[PDB]
Amino acid sequence: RELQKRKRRSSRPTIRMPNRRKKALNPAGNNIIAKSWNKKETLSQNYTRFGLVAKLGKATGGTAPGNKALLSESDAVPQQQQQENHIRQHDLELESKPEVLRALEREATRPVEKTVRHQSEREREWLQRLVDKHGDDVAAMARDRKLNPYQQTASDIKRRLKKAGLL
Amino acid sequence: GALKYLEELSKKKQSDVVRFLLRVRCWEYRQLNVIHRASRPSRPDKARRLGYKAKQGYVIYRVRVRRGGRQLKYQRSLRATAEERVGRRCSNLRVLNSYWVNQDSTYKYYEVILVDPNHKAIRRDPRINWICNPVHKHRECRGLTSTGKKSRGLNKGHRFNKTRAGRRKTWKRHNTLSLWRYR
Amino acid sequence: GHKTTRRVLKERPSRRKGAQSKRTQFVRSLIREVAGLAPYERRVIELLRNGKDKRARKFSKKKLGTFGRAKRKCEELQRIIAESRRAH
Amino acid sequence: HFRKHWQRRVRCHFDQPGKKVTRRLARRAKAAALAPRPVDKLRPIVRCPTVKYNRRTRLGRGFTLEELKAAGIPRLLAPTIGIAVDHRRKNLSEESLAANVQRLKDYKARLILFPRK
Amino acid sequence: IWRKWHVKINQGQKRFATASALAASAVAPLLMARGHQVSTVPEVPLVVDSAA
RNA sequence: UUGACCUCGGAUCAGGUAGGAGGACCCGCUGAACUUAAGCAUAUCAAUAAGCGGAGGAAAAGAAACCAACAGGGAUUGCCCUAGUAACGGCGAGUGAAGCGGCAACAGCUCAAAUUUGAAAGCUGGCUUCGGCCCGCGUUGUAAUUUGGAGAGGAUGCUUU
RNA sequence: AAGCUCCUUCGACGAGUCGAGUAGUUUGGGAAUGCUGCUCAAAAUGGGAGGUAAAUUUCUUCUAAAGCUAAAUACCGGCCA
RNA sequence: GAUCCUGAUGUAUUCGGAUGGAUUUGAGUAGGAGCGUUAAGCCUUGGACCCGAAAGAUGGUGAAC
Repeated sequence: RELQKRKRRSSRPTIRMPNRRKKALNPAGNNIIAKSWNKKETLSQNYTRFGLVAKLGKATGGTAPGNKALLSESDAVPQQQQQENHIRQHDLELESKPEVLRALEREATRPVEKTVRHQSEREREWLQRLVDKHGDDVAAMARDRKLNPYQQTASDIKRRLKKAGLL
Repeated sequence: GALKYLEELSKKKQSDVVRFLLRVRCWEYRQLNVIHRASRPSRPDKARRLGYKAKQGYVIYRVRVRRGGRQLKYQRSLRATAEERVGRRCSNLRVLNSYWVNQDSTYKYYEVILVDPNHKAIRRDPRINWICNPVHKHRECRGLTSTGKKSRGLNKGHRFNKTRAGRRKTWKRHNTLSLWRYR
Repeated sequence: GHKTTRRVLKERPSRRKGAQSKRTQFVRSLIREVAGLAPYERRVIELLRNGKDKRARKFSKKKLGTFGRAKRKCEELQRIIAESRRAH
Repeated sequence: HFRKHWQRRVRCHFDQPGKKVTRRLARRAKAAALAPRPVDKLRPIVRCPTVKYNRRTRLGRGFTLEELKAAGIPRLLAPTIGIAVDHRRKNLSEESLAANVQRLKDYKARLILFPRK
Repeated sequence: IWRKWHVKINQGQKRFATASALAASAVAPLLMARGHQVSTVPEVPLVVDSAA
């Protein structure tokens, strides 16, 4: 209070803070959602116009009309009707409408390149020297201690040869 | 390797070897200063399980605390008093932890593992540099060490109803008259 | 109450958080011989070597606080007596 | 029950609509950050513990590892694609397993997963 | 500040009052008794076409 | 005679750090009395005020040695009801929670107990032509791997940068 | 470098700490509600807490004594509006 | 609901209450009246219609008997 009285009688300027928020309230960029986001529409109306689900939980209040965003057995097995020990780990194998939805499907379904990993020069030289002495007997290459110092299994060396194209 | 054996030995403190070693050390510590720098932990298994590393920036400090009552009992633990006294001597360090090393008829001896937050070996390590943040200034004074966590009753359950989130915050929450707009 | 088909659950790795491990038993036995005995354990062992088991159990219970801890300590010291006689 | 100094501990709520505006703007900020994604994570259906509420069900914390494995969703991919995982919960019966597995395959049927790059 | 500033009204009574006000708005002597200059207004519930 | 190690010191040596302020809110320690019970001492006031120590933009708490008895739930925090209920009490004054249920917000992790042992693979400083060179710390343990609804090692074949 | 699968191979989990006795303090809370001081001082198919008259402590549910962490929460002070 | 006898078919063989009787009760039934809000009055607690002790406690400032 004494400080505020001091600044009122002081000639020192009042330092006005700009209204800089920590988090932006609208999506931005050159992606699909940014060019179709209405800044004067709420989250639910925007996701309704996109054709997407905004909240995956249980409804917590009433919604506006047209919300569309706030979502034999031989062995008695409950799971056998659910079917369509290792699964693919880094992705899923998933098998009229609004334009944003179709654009999202199109950009998610477009073909991509793979950037196939090559082999080092020394690995190719090792696999080459391994072929020059035994040819195709991958069991003999695994047995070889001199040319295969890391005692790798014949299956691994066969896989490396197949990747090198040296069969 | 050897730390498993030392943990099992530390679990027999009245056996002949451990009793002999505790008495000889107590004699030496009694004749040293109250708060003195320890070159290495006397109990390496205990210091290692509490987060001590043989790295530049880690310091042990042995401290003796007069034992007994304050029939008004001091609600502060003797181990908490030890960390506070060491934390004032080493005001540039952060108290990491502490552990019992010895006890006498009139004193209880504790070793306090401290960490230097300004050493570059500590500031670059993502496992310890949380202590470099200024919210960890003097953890021993705010009940934020192990003794502080025990004495504040910070446990889960019905037995710790009034203290598990802070006793005074719970009391202020229960003694607040909430008046809404539409009553 | 309600009827549901109970499942067989996966074995919990937190089960038996003590020790069924042989190495910890080895370390515990070795440390016991190296360290020696506590004075109260030596009094219990000198009562057990004289056949006064009742006094030993009462002394252990008095100095430990529980009848179960007393029983466990008396069995441990009797085992130590047995291996000491076997080595003798 | 005014024995203590309740004057110093009266909490009024004149900032109720302002806090509602703040909460809605926080949800808008979450939407801006996660632009095509929902702002919420998927949560399982669980039964209410006591006998009084045994008849009804509610939303849980996260899906069991057995439920994720049975639905065909790997454990490490699940938190990165909007599914919540709870390692404490157990199924204990073949009827909660089937329900949450059905929920997970229903979620999988309506998901647009984008490649990494 | 912990005076009662706001009043809780039942939503049924508020909807009753809103319907009564809507019904009163369709009566023209009530419009002039309130103080509205409607002497050139052709019909009291003044409906215009949406195309305008 | 000489050189290590260990321990304890000195230096106006080099690089740093702490103290004070503020303290509405927050985390601890310490701690009354008036008053009510138409007297008053248990009780209440109040685990409050005053006093002392320590932080931040929030703090604290926090990923169960939890709740529960269920067809089960599932870190912490806060709002609503639970509920003036249970419980305790010159059973008087009175004091007085919590689980469940609805909601807001949600996020999980790091170590110690292992032998890298076919190679301390780790790090602080000083000198720099800035590219790589020295001293030191450290084996009484610095990296990697692992953290018990786990994990390791081999084998195996796909999938990832 | 990494995830998963399989198994005639392994799987280490915190002690003057739990706990017993006792004196204070605190709580709605003698399974002392929690904490602290003194004396004694543990375990390993272990330990903690609950359920149950049900025939004996059957069963249920978690892992203490090491540590980090945003959000929702508070706000008579600071920069403003 | 519950209480007082008489004490059925039956009963796992130690459980049960059928018939007839009682000076029975109840904040019991015998065709629901409540919930929310507004206005006024009254009661209890908060400074409590306004002003008005001696005190007591906490933390400080000075002296000098």
